[PDB]
Amino acid sequence: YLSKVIIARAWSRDLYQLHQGLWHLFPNDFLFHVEKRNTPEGCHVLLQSAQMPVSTAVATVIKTKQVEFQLQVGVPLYFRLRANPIKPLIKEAEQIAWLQRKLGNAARVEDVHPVCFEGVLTIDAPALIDLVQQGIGPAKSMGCGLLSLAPL
Amino acid sequence: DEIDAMALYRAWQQLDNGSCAQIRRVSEPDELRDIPAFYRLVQPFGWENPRHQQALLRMVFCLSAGKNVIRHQTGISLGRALANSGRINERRIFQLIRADRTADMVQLRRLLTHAEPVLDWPLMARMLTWWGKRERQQLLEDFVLTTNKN
Amino acid sequence: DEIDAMALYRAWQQLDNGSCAQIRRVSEPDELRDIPAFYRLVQPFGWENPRHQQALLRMVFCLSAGKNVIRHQTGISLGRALANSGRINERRIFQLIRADRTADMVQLRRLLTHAEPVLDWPLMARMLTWWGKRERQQLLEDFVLTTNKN
Amino acid sequence: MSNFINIHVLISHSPSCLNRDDMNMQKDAIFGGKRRVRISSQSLKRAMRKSGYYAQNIGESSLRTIHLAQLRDVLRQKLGERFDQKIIDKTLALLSGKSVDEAEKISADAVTPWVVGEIAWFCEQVAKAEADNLDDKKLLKVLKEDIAAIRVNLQQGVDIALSGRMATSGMMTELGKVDGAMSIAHAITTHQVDSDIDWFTAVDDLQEQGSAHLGTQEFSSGVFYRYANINLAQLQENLGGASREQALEIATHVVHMLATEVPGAKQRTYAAFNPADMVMVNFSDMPLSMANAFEKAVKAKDGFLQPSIQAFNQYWDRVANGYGLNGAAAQFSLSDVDPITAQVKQMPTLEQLKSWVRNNGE
Amino acid sequence: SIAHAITTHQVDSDIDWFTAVDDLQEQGSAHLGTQEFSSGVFYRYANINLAQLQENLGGASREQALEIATHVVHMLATEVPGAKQRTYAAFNPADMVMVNFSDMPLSMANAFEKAVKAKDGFLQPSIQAFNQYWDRVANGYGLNGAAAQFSLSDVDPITAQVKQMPTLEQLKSWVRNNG
DNA sequence: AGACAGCCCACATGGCATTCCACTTATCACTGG
RNA sequence: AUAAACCGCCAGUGAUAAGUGGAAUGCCAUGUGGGCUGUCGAGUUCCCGGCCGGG
Repeated sequence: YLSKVIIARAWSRDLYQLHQGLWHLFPNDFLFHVEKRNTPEGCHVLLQSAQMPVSTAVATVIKTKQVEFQLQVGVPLYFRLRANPIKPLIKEAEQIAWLQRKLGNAARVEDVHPVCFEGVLTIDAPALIDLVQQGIGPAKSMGCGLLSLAPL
Repeated sequence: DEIDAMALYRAWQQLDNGSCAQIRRVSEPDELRDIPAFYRLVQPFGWENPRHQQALLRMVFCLSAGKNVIRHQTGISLGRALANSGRINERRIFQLIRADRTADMVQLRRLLTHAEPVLDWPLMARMLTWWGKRERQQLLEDFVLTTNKN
Repeated sequence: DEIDAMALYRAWQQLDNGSCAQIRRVSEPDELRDIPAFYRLVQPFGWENPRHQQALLRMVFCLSAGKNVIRHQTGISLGRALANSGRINERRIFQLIRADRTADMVQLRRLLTHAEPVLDWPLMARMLTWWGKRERQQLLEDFVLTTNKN
Repeated sequence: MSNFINIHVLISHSPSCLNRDDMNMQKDAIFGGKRRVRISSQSLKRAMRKSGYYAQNIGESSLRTIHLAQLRDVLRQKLGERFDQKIIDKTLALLSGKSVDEAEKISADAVTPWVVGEIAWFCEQVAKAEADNLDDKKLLKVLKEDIAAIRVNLQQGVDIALSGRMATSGMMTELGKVDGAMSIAHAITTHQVDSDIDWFTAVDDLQEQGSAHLGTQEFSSGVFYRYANINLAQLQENLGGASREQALEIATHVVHMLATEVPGAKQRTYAAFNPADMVMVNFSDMPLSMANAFEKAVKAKDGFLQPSIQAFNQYWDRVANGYGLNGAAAQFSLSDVDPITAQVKQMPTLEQLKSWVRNNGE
Repeated sequence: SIAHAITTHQVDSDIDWFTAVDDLQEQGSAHLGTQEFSSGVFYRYANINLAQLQENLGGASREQALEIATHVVHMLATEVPGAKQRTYAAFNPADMVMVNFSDMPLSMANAFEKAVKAKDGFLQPSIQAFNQYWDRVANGYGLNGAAAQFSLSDVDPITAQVKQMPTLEQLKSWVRNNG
């Protein structure tokens, strides 16, 4: 389920506060990506989750579009994969290569730049759907590993 | 080390319309402290002597009754001149005495405005610096005995 | 549990150019809350306790006039030193007194920049923490008086 | 039918400084809990008086002086053609109550408004009395009998009939002292304002190593609510028994200025030549000011103007329905924010609103 | 009378961070700095009182005044302050210039009190705001004065009580001949 | 991690009201050493 | 163990009734904040599975 959450200021200052505050939405495994930080209402956040988040008094939820994945190999999609490369990879080549390791296995990249990775990739469909569910790389509970697809 | 009452009197007479007016607007005596022209007027006359300024405040405030209600000539008591006006009723004076501190200076100024009195200024200045239960009492006594002479 | 003003002064003096300058950049005093170097500087001095921080803010903002415009020596008041400069005109000091809250801190800092003043820092500091009710009046008094001796 | 005409104006100025105090600071004012920028009633009034619109449509403004020497010199020219000098001098002396001897400087009690036409008429009377060997006091008694005759001279100078005269010393003390037909309020901003400070430089073409002057100036943009009241019977009286149509004429001219006129300072450097975005006019039995609509200082949404007009309409709705007012009302606005209470008739152009006031709310 | 120019829209200023690189130290910078800067769509306004101008020149003719006035229009459309132009180079020409004769001076600044929101940039909606508001003021306050407008991009047309100048030089000529 | 300018400069003028007004009455104890 | 010792100045009581501080009033004219400037350099650290991978 795709949610649009805002975390209050006193409860989003630190990153562990972000993880705990977004953990507390589930009284019933997830991935989160930060759109904007330090607005007066706190953190503006796009949230991918297994379950449907319940609005806390620190983490308000604005909407929840559930998704079901319809992917076709060959189809071109924009993508923003916010992720974090390490072994910390400072070189540009190394970052792009890293991307095209995971995604190279699933779906070829046709363009990209940088870490928030913005670009265009082309698509195996089940392998990729699987990969999106899984997340990509380190710090999956620190804001990284969330890939969002967008059609052209 | 007292305050040269006459020099101060003349100093107030010599003020520019801007300042005579600037000080006259004042409602309570302490607001004088917000006026720069005040500090300028008073400072030679021993302001900046802490133990002097309360007195200085009162003197200036009474002059500040304006424009020239206080007119100078054994000496003439304030009580005496207030009676010699004939405008002021005994009850009002009693009230001057019965009122607490700041109020009493305010009320007095109102009286001065109404009476337009002919005193002996430096005397009134002395009485005004030492202002105290005794001084008040004397104001009463002079007033009644004078108002009774008449 | 007061703020050790001289300790703060020396701490400000001891800052690395990066932080001293980083704080110097601030336009208004509240923007001090966005700089980490502020938090670091204030941190020993008790910014942790609310109603310590407004004072600390004003004190630092006045230091941030930079680079060393505030030079420390009965004590010497801010009003006094502003007059001792002789660069500053009365009308500006008036605008400072009359000024609304944040603006008043700003214009003050501007004055400090202009005067390169020789004060007694902790005195002015204290004056700054309680700023200002009497303090405004008090600084006016000091300025006019010092300016008139001259 | 209704005696009071209320004029409500919402006008937004760009960054400017339209009223300074002794410290050349803007004129602050607090309402109901927040600072508002203020333009003084006096500035407004004099702006309208001294205005070209006035000169074109009302006539001559009054002559306000405390200096009788200059006055007697002026009156000596104009009425010097119309009357004997000895007579003029004496007329000024009676009205003034001050002695008009040739001396360089002669001063009245206080600054006073004068109308030359008025003085002319008084000169006629003094001429009649002096020739008839009438005593001054007797003359005063006779002139007391018909006040209106003295007030029609007001029609020549209207600002006096609008905002009034005070007298302390002369024959004027007895006959020519006038209550203002129009009561006006200092205009204030609908919203909170923290004043900006502009930091200026004067650059000296002859020194290279610096500026010749450094300074600061207060300034603000603001949405202002102007309010004004015209008492109609009073205006008719102050003009010497003029009709409701003459009154309403003056009322509309005032509306026009109230919507159109901006004080002169420091317009040459800030140029806030802004027109009113909202003008609303209502007839009533008892005067009403909508300032309370902004006691809650309006918070900006799409600017200050729109939510201010909104606030105005909403309050007027509450007041009009609460106190059951059923007076003629019309509103002209530049923005598309419509009024809630019918009947507030909507005027597309100011001229239509003005014609509506002339026809007495139709 | 001239007004401080204001941006039609809200502006959050960017901050540029300087480094001064010292050829004699190889490791660090010799200086670090900051500078506020923004891009912006600005509204300039100015009014010329003609009678006053004629007076101030000692009884100069209306045509001399208009001459000076055209000169002003040109500069107002053309001149940008010099700082810090050598490092930021905002040598931009005006995209919209409008001149109107009237009985009472009028500022269109109110067209932008509602801070203009970017649509396809700020310029286009700024001109939109201006024109619609001009229409409203002109019809509401019933002014019928000589008005001409020159722009690089209308969207936007004002109802045509404004003569449209394809070039500024023509606008200038229109003012010189008094409408 | 390291580093974070400097100089120079800060206005003058003139103006601050008047008129008139300021209570009166009833009433102020007795007892004991 | 002191002109000392013992040793009450006590009791009762409204200060009350009436009252506009008021009329007039631009704070105003003048003013560039301005000249100089690569963000480079760089791989830093909490537990479990054979550099790689999960909180």
